[PDB]
Amino acid sequence: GKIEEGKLVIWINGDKGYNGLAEVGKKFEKDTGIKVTVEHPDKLEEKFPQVAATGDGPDIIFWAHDRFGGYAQSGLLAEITPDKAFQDKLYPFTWDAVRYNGKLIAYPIAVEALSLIYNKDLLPNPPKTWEEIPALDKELKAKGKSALMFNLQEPYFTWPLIAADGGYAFKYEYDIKDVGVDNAGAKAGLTFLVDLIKNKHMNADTDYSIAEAAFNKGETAMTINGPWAWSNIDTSKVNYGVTVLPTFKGQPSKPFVGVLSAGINAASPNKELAKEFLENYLLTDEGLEAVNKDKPLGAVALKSYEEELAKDPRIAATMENAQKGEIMPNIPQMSAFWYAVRTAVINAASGRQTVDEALKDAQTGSELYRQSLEIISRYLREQATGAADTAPMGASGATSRKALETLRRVGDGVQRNHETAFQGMLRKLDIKNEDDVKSLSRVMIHVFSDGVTNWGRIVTLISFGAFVAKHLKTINQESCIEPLAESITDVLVRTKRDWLVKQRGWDGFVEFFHV
Ligand SMILES: COc1nn(C)cc1C(=O)N[S@@]1(=O)=NC(=O)c2ccc3c(c2)N(C[C@@H]2CCO[C@H]2[C@](CN2CCN4CCOC[C@@H]4C2)(OC)/C(F)=C/C[C@H](C)C1)C[C@@]1(CCCc2cc(Cl)ccc21)CO3
Ligand SMILES: OC[C@H]1O[C@H](O[C@H]2[C@H](O)[C@@H](O)[C@@H](O)O[C@@H]2CO)[C@H](O)[C@@H](O)[C@@H]1O
Ligand SMILES: [Cl-]
Ligand SMILES: [Cl-]
Repeated sequence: GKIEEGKLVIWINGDKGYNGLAEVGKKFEKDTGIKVTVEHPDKLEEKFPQVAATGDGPDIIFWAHDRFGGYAQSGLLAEITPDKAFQDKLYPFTWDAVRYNGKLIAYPIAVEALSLIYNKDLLPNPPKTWEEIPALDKELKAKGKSALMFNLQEPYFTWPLIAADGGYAFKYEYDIKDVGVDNAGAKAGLTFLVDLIKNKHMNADTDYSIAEAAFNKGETAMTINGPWAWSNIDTSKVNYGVTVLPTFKGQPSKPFVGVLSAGINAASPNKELAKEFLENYLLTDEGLEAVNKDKPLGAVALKSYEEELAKDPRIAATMENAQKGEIMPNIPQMSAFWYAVRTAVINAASGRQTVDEALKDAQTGSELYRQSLEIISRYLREQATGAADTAPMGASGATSRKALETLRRVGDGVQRNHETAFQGMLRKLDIKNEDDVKSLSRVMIHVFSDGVTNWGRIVTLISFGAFVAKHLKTINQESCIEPLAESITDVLVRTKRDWLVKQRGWDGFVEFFHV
């Protein structure tokens, strides 16, 4: 498609102050004559990369900063270049959340962290620990109430508990190879949650709407939610407090902290209008107030307005929880991490998998991109140069090593046996440079991904990749090999994610072709 020139289309999630944002849109229109349309489509964070890839979608996309590195890596976002005067009006750490490969890829809006929200008329003093919640629920059940209800369908809400005793996404000291999804800490956290469900203190089917309705109707004493939820609680007239999340095994719950951010679509012909809107209408005291009055933003990036908002105890509590938590990475692998952990929590909560089974799969899913890249990059580069990479494999190194040696055996068999067809494709594709390499993804998707899924055809995908890498070296295009490896890996892990996790990833590969 093609984005329409001379207006702005904005996407923002359905839990945010989109009516307030439209009010800012109307102010923009009054000055400029430019119509601003605000939409809140379902699953917009999944829809955006799909539609933006074809040159379509909104001019401006709002989401937490974690999704934006993936969008930027895919070429879907315009670089943001505000002047010093504007940059200095927002907190430096908020700009850090929207920096990717040394470039700003969005405007930061507000800092979001989950807090414990409690009904003061049911629980005058909230529990300091997760461990006391079962007993509290038993006490409340005798009054026809429950202790706690929160969204169990999105791992964002369960993550603070998983991370408490030592669960982590990607180690920070980031070591992207070091994933902490199936360690003792993560298992302890998720087992506690599953035990709450087993003991009928929570229901595995509880989602955002169910938890919100139960808290706002006075049926449950506590919920876990962000600043955006406070408006509906205000309307309900529940006498509520916002406080520090309970501890688990004596340690703070560690929410993953988000920075609501606004990115500009790389395909937009309205980039100057978008910049003007965001800098001089939205990111002002009046603009943010308009949004905040609809649904609270949390701790805003704009220093001048945050000085007012920081006096609110609910914002103090938000920032207390934020400081105990961690700012989310914006690495492209966050989407896969979230999908992996989402499935794990849901499956463990429903009883479809045990906690061990669930987190094992989540670990495999979260490691999949980087492990696949290590194997594929190494094979392509050693095939092209004739010499192996001496660098340590790192995390899950036996698997990588054994997958690579398996690939050497089976892949060299494919290349030899199918040399003529490989030569025919190589010449027909006519790959000369980094631009021609960029075009191969669509062809790989059409030929590899649409065909039957098995380890044989995965070996062909990679082996032809090695054949191309050899050619690139020969023609003094050795710099194209790593981009090629990244492209093959993306195609493999994106299109065959679910199948790969079912095989136990590269351990399945090694087993399948064992001599
Ligand atoms: C017991 O059985 C086996 N054990 N083991 C170990 C393997 C098999 C086995 O049977 N495997 S197999 O089923 N595999 C495929 O079909 C297959 C799988 C993945 C592929 C892939 C194919 N692709 C086309 C191939 C390349 C050579 O000619 C292709 C061919 C033959 N076709 C026939 C149709 N014609 C139409 C006109 O243009 C030429 C084209 C050539 O694909 C069917 C082929 F030879 C496959 C041989 C495999 C061994 C069969 C390469 C692609 C698309 C091109 C771009 C591109 C770029 C990179 Cl970097 C990387 C990859 C690619 C995607 O990856
Ligand atoms: O549940 C995984 C999900 O978590 C975060 O999404 C949050 C978002 O940051 C909040 O603004 C609010 O909308 O709640 C969401 C959870 O439903 C991540 O930002 C997101 O990428 C991830 O998929
Ligand atoms: Cl128009
Ligand atoms: Cl899949």
